[PDB]
Amino acid sequence: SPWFGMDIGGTLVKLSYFEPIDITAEEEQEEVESLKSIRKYLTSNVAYGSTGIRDVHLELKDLTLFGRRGNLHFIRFPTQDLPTFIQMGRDTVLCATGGGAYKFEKDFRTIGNLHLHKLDELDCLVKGLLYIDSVSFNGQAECYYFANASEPERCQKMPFNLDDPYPLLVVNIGSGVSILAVHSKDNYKRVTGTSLGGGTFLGLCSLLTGCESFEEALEMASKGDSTQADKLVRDIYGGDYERFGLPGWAVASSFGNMIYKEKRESVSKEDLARATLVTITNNIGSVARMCAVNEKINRVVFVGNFLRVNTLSMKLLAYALDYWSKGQLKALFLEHEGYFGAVGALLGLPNF
Amino acid sequence: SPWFGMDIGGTLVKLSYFEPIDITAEEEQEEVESLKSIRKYLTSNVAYGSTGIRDVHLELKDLTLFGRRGNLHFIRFPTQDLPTFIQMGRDTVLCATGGGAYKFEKDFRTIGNLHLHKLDELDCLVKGLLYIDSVSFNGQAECYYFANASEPERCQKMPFNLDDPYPLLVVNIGSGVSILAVHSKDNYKRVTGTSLGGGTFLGLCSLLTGCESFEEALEMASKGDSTQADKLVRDIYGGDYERFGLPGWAVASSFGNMIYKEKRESVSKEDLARATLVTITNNIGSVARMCAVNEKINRVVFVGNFLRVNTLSMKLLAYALDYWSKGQLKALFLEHEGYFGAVGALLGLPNF
Ligand SMILES: Nc1ncnc2c1ncn2[C@@H]1O[C@H](COP(=O)(O)OP(=O)(O)NP(=O)(O)O)[C@@H](O)[C@H]1O
Ligand SMILES: Nc1ncnc2c1ncn2[C@@H]1O[C@H](COP(=O)(O)OP(=O)(O)NP(=O)(O)O)[C@@H](O)[C@H]1O
Ligand SMILES: Nc1ncnc2c1ncn2[C@@H]1O[C@H](COP(=O)(O)OP(=O)(O)NP(=O)(O)O)[C@@H](O)[C@H]1O
Ligand SMILES: Nc1ncnc2c1ncn2[C@@H]1O[C@H](COP(=O)(O)OP(=O)(O)NP(=O)(O)O)[C@@H](O)[C@H]1O
Ligand SMILES: O=C(CO)Nc1ccc(CC(=O)N2CCN(c3ccc(Cl)nn3)CC2)cc1
Ligand SMILES: O=C(CO)Nc1ccc(CC(=O)N2CCN(c3ccc(Cl)nn3)CC2)cc1
Ligand SMILES: [Mg+2]
Ligand SMILES: [Mg+2]
Ligand SMILES: [Mg+2]
Ligand SMILES: [Mg+2]
Repeated sequence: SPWFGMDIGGTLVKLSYFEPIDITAEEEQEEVESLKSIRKYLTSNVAYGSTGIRDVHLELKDLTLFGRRGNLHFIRFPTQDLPTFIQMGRDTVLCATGGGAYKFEKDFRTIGNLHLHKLDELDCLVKGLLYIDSVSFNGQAECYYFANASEPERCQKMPFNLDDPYPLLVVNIGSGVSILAVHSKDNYKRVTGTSLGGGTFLGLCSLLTGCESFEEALEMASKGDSTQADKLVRDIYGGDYERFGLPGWAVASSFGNMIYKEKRESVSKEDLARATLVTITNNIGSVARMCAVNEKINRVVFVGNFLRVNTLSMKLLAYALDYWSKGQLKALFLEHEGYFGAVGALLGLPNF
Repeated sequence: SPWFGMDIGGTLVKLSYFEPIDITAEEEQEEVESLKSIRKYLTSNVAYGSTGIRDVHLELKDLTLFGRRGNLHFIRFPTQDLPTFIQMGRDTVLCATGGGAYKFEKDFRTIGNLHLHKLDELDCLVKGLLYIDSVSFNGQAECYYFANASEPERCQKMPFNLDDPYPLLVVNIGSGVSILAVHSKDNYKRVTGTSLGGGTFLGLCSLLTGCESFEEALEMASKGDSTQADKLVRDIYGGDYERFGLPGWAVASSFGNMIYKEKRESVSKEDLARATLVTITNNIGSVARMCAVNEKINRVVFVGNFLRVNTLSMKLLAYALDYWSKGQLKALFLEHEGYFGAVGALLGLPNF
């Protein structure tokens, strides 16, 4: 009876929950206590246990969905804590996607009579992205870009219209990265992927700096100087490599100055965090750029929770895509970037 | 008077030296002592100081070059030790390439009357590669591939003919990576590059494991299990991701299992070395694959010293390029992979 969409990823579980707000007096009297209890629990708390979080700022208010009016809520928790979620569930038609819909299928079925319907991770991403952009973010644009990304004194977030979204390159930066070429609502292909994704940032940062959370990793990176770890073009040439138009500030070898023992002994944890962020972000941007050129698509939208509270990586992607494509490609971002699969899963409910 | 070609890279200096073997009795009597001394020093030693090495197995014997017969020698030492080389030189027309031809221009000119001619790093690579393949490796093929790279019990190095080499994708894995599309002897373009190169392997390995040399890093990696650090598709799905044909053994997130503290505490240095090698190698293979598809080139040749004494990375590239391209791309390798720029520089001598 509760309407939920769940994307169980390699690192995070994302949950979309539709709260009806048009409940009649008869419906309110004839609702079972468990349904009332779950609605009150979800809507009266913003932290769930020790690791679940409701992203209240993303709530879609007064959405019409399946012929009812309600609020669409966005909730996340680590996949490592899915056993706690399932145990709480054992104290419903669940549309679930991501790899964990398969990996934990038998675990979900320990919840009596619960009906699990597995839906494809990338199908749900595409459907949820198109849907959220179509309904708007409470009347504001769901999509944005960074204007004048080449100039810091001018670089500013600006809304971007996706009313005719096709074709579109979707770069899903999760634990790993999948890249999709979307030609229509039902015509898309996974062009390629890269294993240098959000989990590489977090795993390498944890090994190199001892950080204990994604947010701590980003805080460290904001204070660091990646050029203390990276070997730049100017470190090899003494300047630009002019014949091929490579600026002296371009990174020639990520972590390449760490082959020298005395440099390893002077580099800070913050420098290493920033070099990890820069390395992973530039590699994703470069793969995206190559895929867009081969697919002949000039709109590249980045999603996934690697970019959550991560304006550094977003601006780097905006600048780098514009710079290296000589202005032919535009980096786009979405306000509900990590939740599209969960929404797409919820949208599959009528098919069951 | 001595004939040398020098490629001063971000990490290694490569030197090609042509030893004449057709010296007449008159020439031998009328040669200055310094020229005799340098020839004897170079040809009677295989280690030079504490860090220079002559790769004797690569010697081209009885080569005809500029109308003389001689032996072509291949010598390498760290760029960090170039001050020792220049000081020894102060105790000649030098064609020099790589970034260090520019960075250390003024240093070379401290050698009295020495004439430095700077040549382009990638021009020299192309010219040297085409030349060495044209003269053969003492009658054997300069180019090879790994036959049946998908099967370990069959996978074996085999010679490969490059007599009509065009078009060709050249992947130069140095400190960083440059990728060239070669359409003719004088028509090529730098398609792109990646900063995740040999210096990323060596720098990250040194930070993660404390290894003190490239060879130690490879020895560690040969003993490790990268899947202890990497998060695989099967770690996310419990198996294959069948809808997109992604095998369960494919890496979904490099270092992605290192987000868990207990896994960081159990992983070995050897596992981390191997994960670094696998991560860097697969990323280079993937970028090469995307560039070959966009350039419509099916022969991809890998050069640079990242692959020196590194059969692990070569076989991984051979397997991965064949697997992910569904057999449409072939990984090629060259016996003199790190020295092509130095040879191309030496070949510029007649122009001065
Ligand atoms: N093609 C079918 N026609 C009728 N009944 C079926 C069919 N396939 C399976 N069943 C039965 O109905 C049950 C539920 O089927 P189904 O609707 O496919 O849900 P599910 O497999 O649990 N989740 P999902 O496959 O991801 O949508 C199965 O456990 C079978 O006992
Ligand atoms: N609170 C957090 N905890 C962990 N990782 C976070 C957190 N916030 C942001 N991240 C980043 O978000 C990434 C996960 O993004 P996400 O899109 O949720 O992937 P996923 O769906 O769990 N993995 P996948 O199976 O590859 O699609 C992590 O790799 C981190 O870089
Ligand atoms: N176009 C020119 N015509 C005549 N003489 C020149 C010219 N350019 C420079 N010179 C002089 O000749 C010297 C050597 O010139 P050149 O042959 O270009 O060698 P280089 O600059 O030292 N090395 P490179 O430029 O990399 O080949 C310079 O230091 C000038 O004094
Ligand atoms: N003895 C060694 N010392 C250091 N690195 C080595 C050694 N042997 C192999 N390597 C590897 O070879 C890579 C350097 O390859 P090389 O083709 O010589 O680059 P480079 O020309 O010095 N750099 P670049 O300026 O980017 O072209 C290093 O990053 C290591 O991965
Ligand atoms: O994170 C999730 C959640 O489902 N999935 C997921 C994310 C990323 C991947 C990696 C991937 O797709 N690639 C990396 C390896 N690539 C190579 C390697 C060598 C060569 Cl030569 N060519 N290509 C093929 C493409 C896989 C799965
Ligand atoms: O090692 C030597 C010796 O000369 N040179 C050398 C080797 C490698 C490089 C790196 C490089 O070329 N690239 C990396 C950054 N790329 C991006 C980044 C973001 C985006 Cl969005 N697009 N592309 C452009 C291509 C540079 C120089
Ligand atoms: Mg995901
Ligand atoms: Mg079924
Ligand atoms: Mg080089
Ligand atoms: Mg000059």
